[PDB]
Amino acid sequence: SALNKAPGYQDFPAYYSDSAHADDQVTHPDVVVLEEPWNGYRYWAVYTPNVMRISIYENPSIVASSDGVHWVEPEGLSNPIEPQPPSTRYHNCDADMVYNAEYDAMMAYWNWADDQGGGVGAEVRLRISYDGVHWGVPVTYDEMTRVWSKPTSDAERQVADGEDDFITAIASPDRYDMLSPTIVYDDFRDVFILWANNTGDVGYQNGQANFVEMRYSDDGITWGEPVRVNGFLGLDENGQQLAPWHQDVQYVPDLKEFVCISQCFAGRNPDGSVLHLTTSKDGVNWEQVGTKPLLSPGPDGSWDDFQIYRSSFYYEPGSSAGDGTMRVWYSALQKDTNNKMVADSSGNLTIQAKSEDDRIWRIGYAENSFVEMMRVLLDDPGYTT
Ligand SMILES: C[C@@H]1O[C@@H](O[C@@H]2[C@@H](O[C@H]3O[C@H](CO)[C@H](O)[C@H](O)[C@H]3O)[C@@H](O)[C@@H](CO)O[C@H]2O)[C@@H](O)[C@H](O)[C@@H]1O
Ligand SMILES: [Ca+2]
Ligand SMILES: [Ca+2]
Ligand SMILES: [Ca+2]
Ligand SMILES: [Ca+2]
Repeated sequence: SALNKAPGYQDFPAYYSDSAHADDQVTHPDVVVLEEPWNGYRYWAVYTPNVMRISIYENPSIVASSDGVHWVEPEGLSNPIEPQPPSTRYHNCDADMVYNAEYDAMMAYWNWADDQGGGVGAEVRLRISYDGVHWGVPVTYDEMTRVWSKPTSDAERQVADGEDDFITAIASPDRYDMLSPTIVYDDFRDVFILWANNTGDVGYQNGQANFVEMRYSDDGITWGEPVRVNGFLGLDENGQQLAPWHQDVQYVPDLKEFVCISQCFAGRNPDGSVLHLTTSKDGVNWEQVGTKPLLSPGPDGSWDDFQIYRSSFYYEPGSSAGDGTMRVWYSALQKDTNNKMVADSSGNLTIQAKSEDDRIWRIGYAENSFVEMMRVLLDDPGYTT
């Protein structure tokens, strides 16, 4: 196996309470792993609750951990960090978070859509935090200039964190052309990079017409014009082209390259999607690693038996160069779940799925040696970095 899935899944809290849906359904994690603790913890994650049929609960939420396994809501934090929309016309999705070393602050991005055709389109929005508890607009950010000035005291390391306290990073008049934004700070060129999937004004059924675009920014706040990446995905084991749905990118210093885990598909839409691995020296020009999937749905009846959904990763360096560990927080869905018993996070059959749970959404974990992963992907038992 390219990655070894951990048994069960991880417990993430979801704020919602809805009688027609099992609690604590969640997707699309984005994890930040640090060398040293930030506001008490070395692991920070943003994620969104989600259920079938209604997207209104899909609101950026934060947890922290000391281990990447057991997640807690920091003391004083109220999830979601971005409020529930006022109606089902609108929904949030697709969170991704970066640690900004210069400001010693987290930058949490997400996608907001007006889903009404002929509506206003969509936006990539941003809330920043200094303390891990309050997420919003820095008090030394000037909305007129869009400049985030570095704090010059502890008192300036504060945010406004009300319901309207976000930054619009990007706007588009189409609804679905900036899906799954993923941000990396390139410390060579000294620029923020954001990759997103362009599904036009169509979305989930756009399919093989999907393509990824990148944008550049000096600060992470104001972004330039998009340009298409090249070579993002390749052929699968049948020789069939893969198309993007959702993705996470990392710059990996130990590998001297950008690495991306892509939730992708060979058919008409992301049903049954798998993960593939793709890499790039520059962020622009990519090549898929092997023909084989990095992660696939589990067997019938498993919590991940429908599709693998958007996943986040960290390359943990080893003691030797080029010999690290791939750590993957993967989201997934189970099919055919209405009124059925489903697994808890320990893998025990203790949860009753509810009447409108057509599927169940959870976040779990998988891991492998980077070298062993590459050996499986490339069908090369002797690969070494
Ligand atoms: C309930 C329904 O939910 C959303 O549509 C889902 C769709 O959601 C994904 O794709 C749309 C674009 O088509 C957005 O990017 C979402 O952030 C994605 O999660 C898929 O799940 C398809 C699967 O068949 O089902 C649609 O109903 C939302 O766009 C709708 O407005 C509505 O809220
Ligand atoms: Ca999404
Ligand atoms: Ca990320
Ligand atoms: Ca091209
Ligand atoms: Ca190609």
